[PDB]
Amino acid sequence: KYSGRDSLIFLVDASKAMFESQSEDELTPFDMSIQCIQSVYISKIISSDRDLLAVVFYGTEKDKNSVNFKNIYVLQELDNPGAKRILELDQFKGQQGQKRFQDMMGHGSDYSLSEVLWVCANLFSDVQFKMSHKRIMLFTNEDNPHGNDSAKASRARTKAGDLRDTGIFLDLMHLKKPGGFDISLFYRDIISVHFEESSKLEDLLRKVRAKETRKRALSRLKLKLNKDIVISVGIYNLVQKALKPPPIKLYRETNEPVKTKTRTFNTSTGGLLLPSDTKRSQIYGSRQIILEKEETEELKRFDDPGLMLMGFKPLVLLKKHHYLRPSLFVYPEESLVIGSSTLFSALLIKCLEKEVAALCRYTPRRNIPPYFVALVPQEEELDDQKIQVTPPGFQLVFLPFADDKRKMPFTEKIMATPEQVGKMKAIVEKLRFTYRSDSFENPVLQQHFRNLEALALDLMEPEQAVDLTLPKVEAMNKRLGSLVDEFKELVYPPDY
Amino acid sequence: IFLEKMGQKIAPYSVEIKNTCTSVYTKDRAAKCKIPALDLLIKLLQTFRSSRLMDEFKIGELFSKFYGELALKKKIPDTVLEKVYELLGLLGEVHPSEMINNAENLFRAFLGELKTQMTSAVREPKLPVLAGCLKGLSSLLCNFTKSMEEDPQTSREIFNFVLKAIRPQIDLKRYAVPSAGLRLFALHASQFSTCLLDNYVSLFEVLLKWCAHTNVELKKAALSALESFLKQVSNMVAKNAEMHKNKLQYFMEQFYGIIRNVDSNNKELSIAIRGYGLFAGPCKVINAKDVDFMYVELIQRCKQMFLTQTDTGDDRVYQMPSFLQSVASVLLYLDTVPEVYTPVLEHLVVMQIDSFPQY
Amino acid sequence: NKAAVVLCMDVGFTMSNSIPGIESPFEQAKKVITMFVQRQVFAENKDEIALVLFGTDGTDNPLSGGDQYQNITVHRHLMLPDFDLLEDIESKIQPGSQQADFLDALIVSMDVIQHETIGKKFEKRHIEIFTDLSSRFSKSQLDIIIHSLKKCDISLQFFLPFSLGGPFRLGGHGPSFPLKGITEQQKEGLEIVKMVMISLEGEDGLDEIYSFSESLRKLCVFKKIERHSIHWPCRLTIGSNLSIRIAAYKSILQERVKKTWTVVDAKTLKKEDIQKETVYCLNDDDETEVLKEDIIQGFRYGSDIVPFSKVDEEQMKYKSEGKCFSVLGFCKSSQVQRRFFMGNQVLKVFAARDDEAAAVALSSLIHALDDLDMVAIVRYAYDKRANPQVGVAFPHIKHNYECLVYVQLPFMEDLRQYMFSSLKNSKKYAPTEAQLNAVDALIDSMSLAKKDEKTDTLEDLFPTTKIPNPRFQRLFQCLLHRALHPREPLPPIQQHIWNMLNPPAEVTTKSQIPLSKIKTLFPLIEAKKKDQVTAQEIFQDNHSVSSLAENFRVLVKQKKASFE
DNA sequence: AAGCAGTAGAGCATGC
DNA sequence: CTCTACTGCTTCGATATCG
DNA sequence: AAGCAGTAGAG
DNA sequence: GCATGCTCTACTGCTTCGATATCG
Ligand SMILES: O=P(O)(O)O[C@H]1[C@H](OP(=O)(O)O)[C@H](OP(=O)(O)O)[C@H](OP(=O)(O)O)[C@@H](OP(=O)(O)O)[C@H]1OP(=O)(O)O
Repeated sequence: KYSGRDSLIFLVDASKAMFESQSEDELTPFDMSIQCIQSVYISKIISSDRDLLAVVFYGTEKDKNSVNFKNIYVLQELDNPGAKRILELDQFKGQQGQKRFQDMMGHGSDYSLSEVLWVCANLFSDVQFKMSHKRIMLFTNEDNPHGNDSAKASRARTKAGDLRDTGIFLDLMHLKKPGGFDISLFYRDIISVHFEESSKLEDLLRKVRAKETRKRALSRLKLKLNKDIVISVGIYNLVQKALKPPPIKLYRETNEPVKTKTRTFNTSTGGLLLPSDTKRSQIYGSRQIILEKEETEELKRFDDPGLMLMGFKPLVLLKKHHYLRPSLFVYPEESLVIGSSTLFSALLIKCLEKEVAALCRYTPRRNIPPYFVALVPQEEELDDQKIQVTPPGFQLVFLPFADDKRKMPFTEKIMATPEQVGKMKAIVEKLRFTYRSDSFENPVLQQHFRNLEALALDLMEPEQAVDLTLPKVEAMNKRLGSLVDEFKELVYPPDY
Repeated sequence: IFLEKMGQKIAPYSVEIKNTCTSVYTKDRAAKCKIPALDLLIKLLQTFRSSRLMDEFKIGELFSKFYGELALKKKIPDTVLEKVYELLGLLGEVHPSEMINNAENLFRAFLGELKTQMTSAVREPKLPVLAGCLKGLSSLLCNFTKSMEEDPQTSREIFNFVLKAIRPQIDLKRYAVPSAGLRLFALHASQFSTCLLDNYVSLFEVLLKWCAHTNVELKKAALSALESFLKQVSNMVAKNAEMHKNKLQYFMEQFYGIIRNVDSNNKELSIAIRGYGLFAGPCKVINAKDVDFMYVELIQRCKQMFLTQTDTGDDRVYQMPSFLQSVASVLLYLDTVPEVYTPVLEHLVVMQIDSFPQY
Repeated sequence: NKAAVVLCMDVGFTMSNSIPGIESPFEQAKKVITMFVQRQVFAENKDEIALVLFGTDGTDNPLSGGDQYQNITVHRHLMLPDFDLLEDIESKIQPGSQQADFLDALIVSMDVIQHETIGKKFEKRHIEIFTDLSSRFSKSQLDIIIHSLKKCDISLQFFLPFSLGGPFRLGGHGPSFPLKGITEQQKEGLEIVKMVMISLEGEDGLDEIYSFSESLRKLCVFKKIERHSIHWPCRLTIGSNLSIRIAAYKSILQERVKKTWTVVDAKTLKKEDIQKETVYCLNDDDETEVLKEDIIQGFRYGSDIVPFSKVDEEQMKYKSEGKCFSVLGFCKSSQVQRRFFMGNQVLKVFAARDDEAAAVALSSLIHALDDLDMVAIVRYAYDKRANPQVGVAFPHIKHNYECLVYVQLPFMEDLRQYMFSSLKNSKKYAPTEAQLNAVDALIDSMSLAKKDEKTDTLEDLFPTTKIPNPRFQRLFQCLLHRALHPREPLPPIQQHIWNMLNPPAEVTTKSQIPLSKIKTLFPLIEAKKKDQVTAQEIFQDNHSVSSLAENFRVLVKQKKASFE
């Protein structure tokens, strides 16, 4: 659905064989799984903090589940990520965290994979919210568990069928296992070629820390043709200028919110003043125009909300430098009117022939003055692994008014000699790269995320995000090898 | 529900219940908790209304506590604001002595919100807040009357909002705004009266259309508002009949038009008969000979309906109270009773006494 | 910085008599002049506006010697326009039954600049003339009017009722002139103003003669009156060493209302008696007031609010280290798609206004990017407090100017994935070939760009980037309407607002056939309700008892219908 | 100011 | 008297606030 | 915060 | 003029976004 959260259970095989790693200048698989789980917590605490996470330890002596089963320790329930839930997981880090872990958890115990999948199913059952995906990440290094037995093996395959009936899909994060990881002994039929470490733990250690919003529609309008031919659209947005979250005023001695209340009162008698006994004014030198709070919202209303089509236009008149507002994306909604998708698709694949674009008056909300907007059609681009990059529909391009443009002063046209143009073409060909779409990253926002992480987890000092929007002065210099001095000598006079 | 079950036996515990209600309103966040706190508070003030506990309820402090909320109304949602306006009016109904020097502020707040909710071409009206303001204004107009002789501006504004509230809208569900308008009209039609004479045809047609509705509660409220309308209009005509003859003629010809018709359906016939007997004072001052023809043909009608035409065994006896009240009203303005119809009248009222447990 | 306008208005005899099927031309002059002056009064400008009429039955000008310079009353002088002129344009302007000279209106307006502005220091000097070209002029000041204003640097703009080339609503980009909307004296005066303007300037005075309709939907009345936007100076640095000194000007920026709506109180009408406070309570039982120094700001981190003070906020934060317009690379065109443009503004980056070397360097860069079909990627920061950002600087070669146009580009955080269902690979949404033919007919019937009789020129009907914002042309008229008649409610919208916001009739009335075709071809069933109904539509609905065969004989004897 | 999931009770049909 | 500061003020981006 | 342009300290 | 469910409408909570007022 839409309000459905994403749930995830981290299942770590803290039994016996992740605590004596064979290199000692490398990192034990228990520490690898703990660093991975902690990076997912730090990523999801500001990426999508409405999701639910849990970590369960099996192969451990002491137990803390609800059924009081043998050798299953549930460290945390399914709940939203927090600072204390990362500080509790901090204790089992490094070569010392093993020793901190042994004295209060357990180790090397017998277990049953059926009962650990049972405890994970009970964790998913006890959730009162609605869940979109339910997943179990299995951190294990031994393939073929319960190798001495087959009743345990068949019961485990049965309880995995029980899990996959209800919609829970587990995946294994296999660890090293010197001697390969044979994925076919036990873990090809339980889950939805010898190996080394993985291809998922390493890019799961890459903390992304970028907020992700679900697909809401932002407007559900009716696209009218004259007064009669109305079809229903939704006006989505695909670029939106991520902001930092706003601060919350706290009480300094308690660190609790403080419930701001603003009131208007007159300084004559100090009496509480309602919204009915004020007006709105503007003073122009000596005249005072006095409207009301209702009448100031009447000045703006022109049309009804929706899109009024006003003909069609070739794209050659839609100038690229005519930009004032980030574009939106329209898409037919075939539930407020029937056949909306058919009329949209006919209009789409018929404006896709020529370079024509629908022109509209866009009224998003009620008492909002109209804007002229250009519905440029677009096809879809996809691949054979069904990754689509452009969805089909129109791109709603806002066009400026006469007073949104501004004029420039007079500037002389001082053209260049073709020697200068040809020696600047070499300069621009030397520095060429590929702009993907999402190679760059907001440094102010990233540093805010880093500072908040380091102040809530009270680590040692704020990590600095390595800047990326900055230019590389030495690399650009050595790329442009000994060229810019002769270019500025050839185009610039020998002075200054 | 426990305060409904046990009534004034809650009296040693009521002040702590009031402090708990006020605390839950000011500290809890959900509308689902602020609404029953105000429901319990309103029911508490209605229960321990006439008592000595109304000094222990600091009613004047409760007015400041809930009048500050209208100023910091920073989305108090809708159905909390309904209860807040109803509570503010009920503070003027019960214990009005600690509410004398802030009744005018409260009238200003009620009329400002009613104006914002009905006279706004910017947005859809919030019907909970409309029902709440009309409830609170109907409670404040007890003990703080705003009549058409003392100050006619406030009474004309209140009548205009009531007349907008009770107007029929085709394709209407949610009959809380028309019910609150009709109940304020049924209680206080006496207070706006000069506003009531000149809008008389429209008010009669609206109140007569609302009485044939499907809802029990809206129809009951409309019947009460209609009898209050007819009572006030006849009392206004009976003081000055040298310029209200046309109104008297319209009302009499309307009552006769309902009476002659066989589309009675017993509610319309009962209100025709009741108003027909109600307009007898004005007929006594306008003709002096007409209240004698009334009660002759009204007794002939009572006789033919349920006395000797033995048409019993049907839905015939369920308008006998209305006929009896009408004869009782016409008989007051009649000097020199004929004495030919007196045994018929006596037999009619003892037949009413006989047919008492059938109701 | 300032200017000065003097406004010649036609109050002639034939100026206000003809109302055949259109609006009266003198009142159209009133509409355009009220659109000109209400913007200048409501924008709080420092400009001089003098009203001068011609065709008037009085006269008072500096040199009215003889029959020349007659029938002309300068109504006010170079002075800041108050609301008096605003109300006098509709009240104390009456039409005239008097045909006066029109070329002499220019030469009487050519005195006020050298008389009233005798010691003040101006920058722009403009004469606006609303004429009719219908009176026998005086062709004696021919080279006088032409050498004089070129000697003392005066700008001029003319206005006919009809420019050079579906009922006349007021002009909705349709018929700018009717079947007979010109007299022979109009033709003679039109010819003399065309030749006097081309002989005045050369090739560019022809673009300053606008009809009333087309100027009512355009900003030509402020074209030679708007000021110059300020410069952003920096240095375009392509490497650590190369530095091109640049100036950037905001090309497109969405202009919004600058004057607020001050909250005054009712029944006193003063902003000063009322004062708001924003106290901070606590969430205890009786909410205790706390001061503004017991409050620290805090941020949400998961399921808890962590304290983050403001001095620590300024200490640990990003540091922009000043303004910059560096270059990160030059990718190419068509990697930067148009749908990823991000900011609120458009920058146009020129060189220095004074540097021949920086101009030839910037021109070589622009021409290199134009030749390679490549664009640039920059890191623009405004100053030390602005956030840094990336964007695209693409070439914009012209024949009149040349510059780099910079539009901001998204970050990774600013992108939404949002998969959508396919429409060309759908099954039950594939249109029929007849329905495809029908929408092809509708598209071809509703074009708005018609190639004239020329080679490849595509001048388009209904251009929606030249129309002014209707928001201000409603706000100014309602502010006028309550500064002049302060009791009546808000008026309806003006008709020319809808006329400039609608498409013309030659595309409206043509396409009635395919609209009526697809109305029957595509079945559309809507199943909703209750959309946009206000409280002013819900709760406004108005908009002797003894007499209560021979009776039939009465009915026959007095008055009745058909018998029997 | 609007989308979007979730619910509670208002208003009404129905009962032979 | 002929050259550099103070105020103005004008702007603009980021921030907070509200429907 | 940031900057250019009218009027006042400088021997 | 009563009793019992059933449908579905209208409201709330949460969350995003955009317009407006304000501050370094
Ligand atoms: O002749 P138009 O179709 O009305 O447009 C022209 C011109 O178009 P061309 O490039 O074909 O000559 C410019 O259009 P853009 O550069 O905006 O795309 C425009 O420039 P500005 O709007 O930036 O001012 C302006 O020409 P100019 O710059 O000389 O004013 C304008 O002519 P108008 O000013 O008469 O509208």
